Amino acid sequence: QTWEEFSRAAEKLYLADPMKARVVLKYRHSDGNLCVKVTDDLVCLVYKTDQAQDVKKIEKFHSQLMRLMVA
Amino acid sequence: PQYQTWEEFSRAAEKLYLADPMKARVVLKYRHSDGNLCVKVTDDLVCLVYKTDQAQDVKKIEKFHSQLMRLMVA
Amino acid sequence: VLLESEQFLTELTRLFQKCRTSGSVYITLKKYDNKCLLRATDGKKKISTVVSSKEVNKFQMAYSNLLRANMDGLK
Amino acid sequence: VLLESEQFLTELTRLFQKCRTSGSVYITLKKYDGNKCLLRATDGKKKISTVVSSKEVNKFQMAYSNLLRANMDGLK
RNA sequence: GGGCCGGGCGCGGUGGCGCGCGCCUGUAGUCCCAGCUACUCGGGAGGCUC
Repeated sequence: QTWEEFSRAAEKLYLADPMKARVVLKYRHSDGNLCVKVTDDLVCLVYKTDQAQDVKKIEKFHSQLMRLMVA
Repeated sequence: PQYQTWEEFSRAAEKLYLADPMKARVVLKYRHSDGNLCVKVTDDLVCLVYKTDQAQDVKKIEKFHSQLMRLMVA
Repeated sequence: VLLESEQFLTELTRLFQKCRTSGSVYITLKKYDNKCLLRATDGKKKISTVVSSKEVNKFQMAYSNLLRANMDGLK
Repeated sequence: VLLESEQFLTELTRLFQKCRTSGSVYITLKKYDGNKCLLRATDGKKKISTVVSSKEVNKFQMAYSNLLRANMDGLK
């Protein structure tokens, strides 16, 4: 669904051109909410969460994307 | 005319001074016993007026003065 | 007749002090002719001075303090 | 500022600790060349970044992963 | 010797500049200090480029 779908689209952008896209990650402890975004300055794909169970997957999606950049 | 907000009157006044930095003059009248201030800027043909009794304004004015006093001296 | 910048500020402080009980202070500002003339009166007594670029600094802060502390009656 | 593998982690821990009351902690990841990736962190005032290569990704990711998980416990 | 080392909105500060707070958002590519004293003009150290 939303998250499972989202990642797909993102990993689609990373592959389309892994040299023009980047991935932001905004943690706002106070208001209490996380926010992942993968853009190519021609495609704003963003995902926000506030629930706690969502950190783990967001962090993994981050750690991974990094590995494809260093592979 | 008189104005209901310092915002308007400010530029209104500043602009007016600008269009003739020689005839224009600004006067201020404070009456402690009545608890009100009153700024007016004239051209001796045109006249702007601001009246207040809110302390929140004395600074806005002391500033305005300090502002006009800058143009007159540059 | 003009007063020295400093003196001006003292007479002015005094005008305000005399007009507290019941009276009014008038202060007017106009381009002198670069300088700018500054005058103030309570109706009868009249004080004036000229402030230049040479003196705007010491004067503005002083003048600024004078206006702020002496206009208290408001809401 | 560009730091060395370690340094970056300690500065980063701070960014979270220096924002627990307010503000947002940013982090952007990126494929870099002119194999390596560019890692940046900012609280809006202080900036910091590092360059992670395939040679250390395992060792770095070990600590980086604990760091993100521990400092981000504050959501719903 | 000259240009550049981030941009945006809101509030605050000062006559003004530097400046403070909040939020948003970039690059391969910023740090430090409070100062300037009528002034669209504070000071030091790095890096890039004509």
